[PDB]
Amino acid sequence: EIVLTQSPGTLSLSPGERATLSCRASQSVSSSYLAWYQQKPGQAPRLLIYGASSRATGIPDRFSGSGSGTDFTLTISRLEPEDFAVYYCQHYGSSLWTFGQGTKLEI
Amino acid sequence: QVQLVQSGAEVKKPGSSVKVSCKASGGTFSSSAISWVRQAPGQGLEWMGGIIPILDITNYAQKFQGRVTITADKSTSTAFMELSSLRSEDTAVYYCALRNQWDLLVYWGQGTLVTV
Amino acid sequence: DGYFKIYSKHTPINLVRDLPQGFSALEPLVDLPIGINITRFQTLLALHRS
Amino acid sequence: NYNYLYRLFRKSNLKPFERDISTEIYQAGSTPCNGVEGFNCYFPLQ
Amino acid sequence: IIRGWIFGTTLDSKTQSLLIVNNATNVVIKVCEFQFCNDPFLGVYY
Ligand SMILES: *[C@@H]1O[C@H](CO)[C@@H](O)[C@H](O)[C@H]1NC(C)=O
Ligand SMILES: *[C@@H]1O[C@H](CO)[C@@H](O)[C@H](O)[C@H]1NC(C)=O
Repeated sequence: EIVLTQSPGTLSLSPGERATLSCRASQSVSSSYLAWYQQKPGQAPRLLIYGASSRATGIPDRFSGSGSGTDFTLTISRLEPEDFAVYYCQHYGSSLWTFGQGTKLEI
Repeated sequence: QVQLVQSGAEVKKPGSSVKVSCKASGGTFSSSAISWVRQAPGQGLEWMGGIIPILDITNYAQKFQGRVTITADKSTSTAFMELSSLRSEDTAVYYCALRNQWDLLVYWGQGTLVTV
Repeated sequence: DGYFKIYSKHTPINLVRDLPQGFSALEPLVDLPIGINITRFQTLLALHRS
Repeated sequence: NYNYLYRLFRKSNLKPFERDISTEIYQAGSTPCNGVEGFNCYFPLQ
Repeated sequence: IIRGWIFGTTLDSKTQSLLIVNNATNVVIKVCEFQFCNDPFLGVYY
């Protein structure tokens, strides 16, 4: 299978700062099937980025991203307190799904 | 347009099965695919398996190969997942998610907590 | 196409039981601009109520 | 102006020059609809 | 005795139907969302 690994596993950042979260695939993947999600405890995962780009409807627009092959990144242009969250990348291979690593962001 | 509607929370005894119901609102039950994802407390998400209601095809995660049966009711636009031989290890929130062909978005239900 | 087309004929008879044999063509009576489906119908008859 | 409506849901296509001004709630699946706009129930007009 | 006809579908106020009746005074044609009796009739007193 194709395993996604994100980094850093945990991180402490201040509001007002730029932040990035990486997602590396063990095998190359189509950018068109990659997505990023945000999660708060007790909530269903929220989609932010799909197709390794393409900001999701209703998104804050502070989020953007890009990538290809085995290397993808989620960028937050400025962190707001509401952006401190668990974030993960997933691959929707449609016959295979890959999940794991929440790069947990705290103040 | 697309809305996923799930059944409520349940409490089980060891050895029993849980059948989670997911209704596809907005249409396109057919010509789309439905998957089930589990989240044990304190954990991230994991894939359990899924079905393509139109092609009558099921597919399972190796971790969940066996125990769980996934079906789909075309007439009521409803997908089901029944996980047998439950243990306290299976306490989790069970989520329904789907994608239409022609689209890129993955639509999600609410997640239902099942304890054992 | 939404029109209720009626053709008819009124002729004298002197009969009992079944329909008389013979030939007669009905003439257009009315062509009504109604716009409805009308799958079923019912015949309305009067009663000789005392 | 919200006083103008069109039919969004219908069971079968309309025949030429027929009108259908029924407002019965449309059932979009096998589950019987009781006039309540639930999962497969819609007001037919938009 | 035979006065007329009802042409319709449901015949219960939900859809329109065509009522054509020789009412022994006039001939009345109406198209309405009529609700019909389970035994429609007319009558005459002597
Ligand atoms: C007429 O009524 C029948 C039910 O007997 C229904 O199936 C059909 O679609 C209706 N047609 C129109 C134009 O309303
Ligand atoms: C029905 O008959 C009555 C007399 O019994 C008459 O006054 C009435 O006008 C008729 N109905 C219509 C619509 O003309």
